[PDB]
Amino acid sequence: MGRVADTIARGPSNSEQIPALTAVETGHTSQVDPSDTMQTRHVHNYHSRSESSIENFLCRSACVIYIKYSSAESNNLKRYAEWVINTRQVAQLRRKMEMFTYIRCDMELTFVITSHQEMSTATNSDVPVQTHQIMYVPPGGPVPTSVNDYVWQTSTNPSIFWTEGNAPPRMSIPFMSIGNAYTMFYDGWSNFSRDGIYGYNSLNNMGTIYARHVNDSSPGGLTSTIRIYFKPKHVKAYVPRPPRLCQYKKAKNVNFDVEAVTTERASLVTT
Amino acid sequence: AQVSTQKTGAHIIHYTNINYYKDAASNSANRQDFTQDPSKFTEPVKDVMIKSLPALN
Amino acid sequence: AQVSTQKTGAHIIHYTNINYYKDAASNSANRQDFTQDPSKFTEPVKDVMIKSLPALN
Amino acid sequence: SDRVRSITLGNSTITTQECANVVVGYGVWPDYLSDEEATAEDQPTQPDVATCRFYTLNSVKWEMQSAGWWWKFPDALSEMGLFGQNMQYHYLGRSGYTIHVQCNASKFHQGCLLVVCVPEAEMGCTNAENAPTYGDLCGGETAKQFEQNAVTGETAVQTAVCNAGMGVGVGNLTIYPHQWINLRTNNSATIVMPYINSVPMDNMFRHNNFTLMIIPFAPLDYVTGASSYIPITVTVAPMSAEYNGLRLAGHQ
Amino acid sequence: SDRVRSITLGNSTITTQECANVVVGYGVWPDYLSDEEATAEDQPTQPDVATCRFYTLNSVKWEMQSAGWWWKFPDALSEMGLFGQNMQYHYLGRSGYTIHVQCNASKFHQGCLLVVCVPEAEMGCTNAENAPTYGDLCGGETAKQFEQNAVTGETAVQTAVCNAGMGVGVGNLTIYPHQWINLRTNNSATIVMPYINSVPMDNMFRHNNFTLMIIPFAPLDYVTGASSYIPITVTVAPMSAEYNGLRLAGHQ
Amino acid sequence: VDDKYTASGFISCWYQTNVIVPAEAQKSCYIMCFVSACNDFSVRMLRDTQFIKQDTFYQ
Amino acid sequence: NLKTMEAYRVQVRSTDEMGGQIFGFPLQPGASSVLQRTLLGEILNYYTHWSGSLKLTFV
Amino acid sequence: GLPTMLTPGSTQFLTSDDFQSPSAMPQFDVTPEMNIPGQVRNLMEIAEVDSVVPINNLQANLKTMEAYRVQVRSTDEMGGQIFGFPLQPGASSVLQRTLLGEILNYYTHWSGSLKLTFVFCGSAMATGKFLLAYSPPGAGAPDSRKNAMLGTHVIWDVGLQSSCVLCVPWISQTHYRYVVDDKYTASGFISCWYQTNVIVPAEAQKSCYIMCFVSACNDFSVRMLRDTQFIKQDTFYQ
Amino acid sequence: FCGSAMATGKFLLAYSPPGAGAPDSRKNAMLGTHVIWDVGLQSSCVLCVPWISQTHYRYV
Ligand SMILES: CCCOc1ccc2cc(S(=O)(=O)Nc3ccc(C(=O)O)cc3)ccc2c1
Ligand SMILES: CCCOc1ccc2cc(S(=O)(=O)Nc3ccc(C(=O)O)cc3)ccc2c1
Repeated sequence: MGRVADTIARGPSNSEQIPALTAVETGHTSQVDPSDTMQTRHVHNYHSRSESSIENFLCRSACVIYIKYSSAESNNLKRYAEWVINTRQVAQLRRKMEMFTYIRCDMELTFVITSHQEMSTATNSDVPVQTHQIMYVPPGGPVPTSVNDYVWQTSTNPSIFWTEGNAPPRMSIPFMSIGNAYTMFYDGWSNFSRDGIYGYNSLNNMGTIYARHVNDSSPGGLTSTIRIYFKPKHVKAYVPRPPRLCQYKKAKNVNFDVEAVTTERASLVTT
Repeated sequence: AQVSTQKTGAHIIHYTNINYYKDAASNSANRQDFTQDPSKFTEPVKDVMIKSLPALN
Repeated sequence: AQVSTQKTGAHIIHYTNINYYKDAASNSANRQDFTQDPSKFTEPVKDVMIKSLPALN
Repeated sequence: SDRVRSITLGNSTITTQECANVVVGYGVWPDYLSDEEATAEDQPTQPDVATCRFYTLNSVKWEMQSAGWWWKFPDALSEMGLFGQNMQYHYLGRSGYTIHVQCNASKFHQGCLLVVCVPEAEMGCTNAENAPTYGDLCGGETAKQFEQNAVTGETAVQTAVCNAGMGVGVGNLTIYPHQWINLRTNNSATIVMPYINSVPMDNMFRHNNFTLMIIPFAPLDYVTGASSYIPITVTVAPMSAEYNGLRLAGHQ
Repeated sequence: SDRVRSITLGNSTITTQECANVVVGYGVWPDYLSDEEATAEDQPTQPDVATCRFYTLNSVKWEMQSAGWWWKFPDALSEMGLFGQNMQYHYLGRSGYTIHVQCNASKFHQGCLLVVCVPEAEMGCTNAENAPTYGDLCGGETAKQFEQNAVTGETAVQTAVCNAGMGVGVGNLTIYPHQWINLRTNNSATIVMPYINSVPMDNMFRHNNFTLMIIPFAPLDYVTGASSYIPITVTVAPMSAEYNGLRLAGHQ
Repeated sequence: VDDKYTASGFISCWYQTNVIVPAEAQKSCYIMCFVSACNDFSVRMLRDTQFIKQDTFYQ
Repeated sequence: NLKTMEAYRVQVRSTDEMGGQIFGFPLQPGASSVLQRTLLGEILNYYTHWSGSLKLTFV
Repeated sequence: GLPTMLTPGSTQFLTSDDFQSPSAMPQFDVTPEMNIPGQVRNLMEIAEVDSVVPINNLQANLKTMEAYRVQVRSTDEMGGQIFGFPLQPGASSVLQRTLLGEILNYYTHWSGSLKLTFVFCGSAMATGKFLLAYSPPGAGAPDSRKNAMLGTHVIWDVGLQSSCVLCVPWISQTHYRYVVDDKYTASGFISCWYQTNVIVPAEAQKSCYIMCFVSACNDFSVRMLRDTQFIKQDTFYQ
Repeated sequence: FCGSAMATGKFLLAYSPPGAGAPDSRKNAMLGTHVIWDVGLQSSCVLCVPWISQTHYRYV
């Protein structure tokens, strides 16, 4: 279990014991309980730290991107969409993972794929139920340049085929870093010269997702938008860091704008 | 089959899981591991500091 | 697996339940608990009142 | 007493007569890489005492308006002795450290410093389109300085203690191995950093395992007629240094 | 070390880092009244932690020409918390005390105080035909002050340290439980007074079990350019407080 | 969240004596405060933090 | 004091009187301006509930 | 029926799944197996076999047999560098269309040591000595024979044994490297220098050839299947 | 150290074996054998200088 400490009954004291006094010049932080600073009763305490595990904290699906593509190519979305895999284009999921320096985990990817009708000068629409492909292309694979090209044959590339009006499709991904954990922060460079990309984006090379309609275009236009959700599973995290204080600027840098530590108060004494 | 206690209160209470896949990445997340060791952040000192004694003698 | 009697008459008659979740809040409601104790509302008196005797002697 | 300590490494030794214990970061003491965690198949050279031994860095002047200093490692020891020579000739290295900070004062002086070793202390930039350049991340044996207020530039590091140069609360750099030097208590801090990375060994010029930051949280103050020059000296010894991937000198 | 101590009573705790032991007056530690020494036949209420707990009194300024201060008990705690409330509603009470005096200074200051708890410290009067009045015996949480030289009045207390306000040698207040606070040694005194009376319990407004007197025997002195305000704080906790004879509030 | 039913009390600091110091040492000093949980402390019910936000995807 | 190092330190001095209150704030370690951007307070703002004792160290 | 609930991915067709499906020829009797020589069970049984390496893959030599051979001669000086190429067995022009390199371009990761065999194809009256060098990265390619011998090396002596192996060890920060060229996953440099000279009689040719072969060692593995970039089409073949 | 008890300092006491001359910086002095002396209650610090010699003896 994850059950917390009980309070221990304590009486009056008058001794040379000094639990309250300490030096904080040591890296050590005090271990004092209420049973050291006042009377206290015995409390049998059944509260658990069950949901404050890192495998419950990080284990809820979070949207990491959405990308759009259009049958008509109505508003410059092409007939397929692409996304270079990263976790840093969204504030919320990024912040949770950046409370740790190294994380090894498996992922679970869920896709929520929706479509909508577009304005057109077309008359009479009775468009069949759309099918969509989501193709994962590992680093150094051939890439789509059109919706019709040979790369969508998926002979070794992992791929999902899914039809609208069905449960969101999902696939597990295993741990797959070159290292023995994913690196959230890298204080190095990509060159021995100490030039080029600086930061964690040096070590980012996680392939690219491509997504298209599998159906041929119909006389109107449909735009489909695919939202990608990652959930960490089976997590071990190492080296705790402060939570972010500043809002992010960029998905490849930590650059930040100088921001206040805390919010205002009127004075030292407030009620 | 693996039979394991559920999360339950306070002052039946088991569930059954069978894995259906050949990979352990396919498995449901481990949510019932509650091991801790706060002492490597909270007390990371070479000499053991006893609470009742002076920090610095 | 838990095997428990069904609700049946008056003058087969079991079902099987397996829990599929790690929480006990996920479980189906307990509908077969028929314990009662009406005496804490119906007879909430310090001295036991015997029916055949006077209430107030 | 608990205030007196010596640390002997190689042919160097340091003495303290005021210290507030030794912090062993994450409770893990430096050691050589094991055979079950290795991946470089050539024999590792272990120069032992010749590389593991205190190296005193350039001192910094603590002033009343100082906002702090930082040195990145291993790039503050890149020209130091045979530790820096074995960096030149090897693709990989791997070392823990004991970092010892010295800053004595009189009993009529006051001030408080945070001494903290931050793993993977990737830093922001003044301009949000650009990466900070090497000259602004690192000074070598010389420290780079934090500033009290926000700075501007193009490739300059965003320095401003409040953000700690990393966009985080500066008061929260206490989950990292740390000690304080408070002038009314102790005159030295000691942190022992293990090797911490997600790869078992890594190149020593292309990567900085951690950064030592020294940040005043209570300004230096003294009455005029007392000593007005107070240095902070950082003397740091490698521990269990080993290297693989021997080739010609350089790093380009 | 023998200089560091904590005393925890109720939800209060005091810390010292310079102290000269603890005096337990007459070698008897506070306790509840026994069944063989009782005479009040009703059940005693014992409020425990709610009344037994440190209560800090109003501080007094130590000056170079100060001649001392006194507070009478239980009438300095008559408005203090639930200790003072249980005095209101009960005919009888009975309590021991731990009295803790605080007075820190620098090592460039000098002075010496006698801290003494005097049982039954009945006091004289300026006019020899009259009794001193309550306003001159007691200030409550505020101290009444001794004077260097003789005073005049009609119902005024005769104050003059030499007589100690009682017509006795002031140097002989050392057979009473006492400690000294000498600024070059300790910054605190602690006395633990048992309940001392010739009746097992007594009314808490009509009678004062003891008086704490603090008397400079070596004047405060320091060189100008040092701190010139030095308080003396008296923080005193009841111990084993119990009360009998519950009735309506008041005392007339 | 701040809720009037779940009100948690007040913290304060007062002078008990005074800061007393020699002539040649400064009359003003500083005090810092630290905070941490004890060993009886727990939390429940995960939710998004209100301290991080964005108006468009980072690039 | 928000963007400076003044935020983390409260001056205390040699007073010519007793000296009053130095600071005070409502306890509430996840909703107070004082406590909510500390390590304790930012781990609290991923949760809706909390319990247990906490310890304020002063130096 | 039995209470059931559908979960995400209930109707998906994942192309890397393995599930059971009804046969469309129930009770079909398959042909008996027989032993056919040369059964493959792994692609590391193909990668551990030598394959001639085109180390002389200049523009004129691509469609000729010049690609697979580098001339070496009797020099009037010491003789400089003979060749050198960045090691990276899946992204280098030299190594990526060999057996090792084309089994690598179906994968995104690789690890382990590989072995470059060299063979002297001169006369039996011709003899030489060569410095075969590997330099781990972070200091660039060696630009002198002095800098090449600070790295890993084998000094080859030409004799009755016609070939010499420079085994190039794994030596990497990470446990794996990317098949693609990536600056973080940089893999070092290979070079060859004259250690002595090719010395030969008057009546035997002054020029000779050298070939190079490459294969995986027994510590070598690959991970993460992907489409190869080396085959493509614009319309279905007919 | 024969200062005051309110005076405090730190000093680098160094020995350099020969064949590279005397150290002309504090940087070069700490590449040799050294003891960092911390002035405290203990008023003295020993730099023990080890034998380190090619020969078993040296000339006076
Ligand atoms: C409209 C007239 C016809 O236009 C085209 C245009 C481009 C073509 C490209 C090819 S291919 O690349 O050789 N093979 C493919 C195989 C499978 C997929 C798939 O979608 O799964 C895609 C391509 C084959 C036919 C093609 C017809
Ligand atoms: C129409 C032109 C485009 O308009 C907008 C308007 C507002 C936007 C806000 C954001 S965000 O808040 O940074 N991230 C989100 C992530 C996931 C979801 C989701 O829906 O799951 C929502 C928002 C990103 C793109 C946005 C494009």
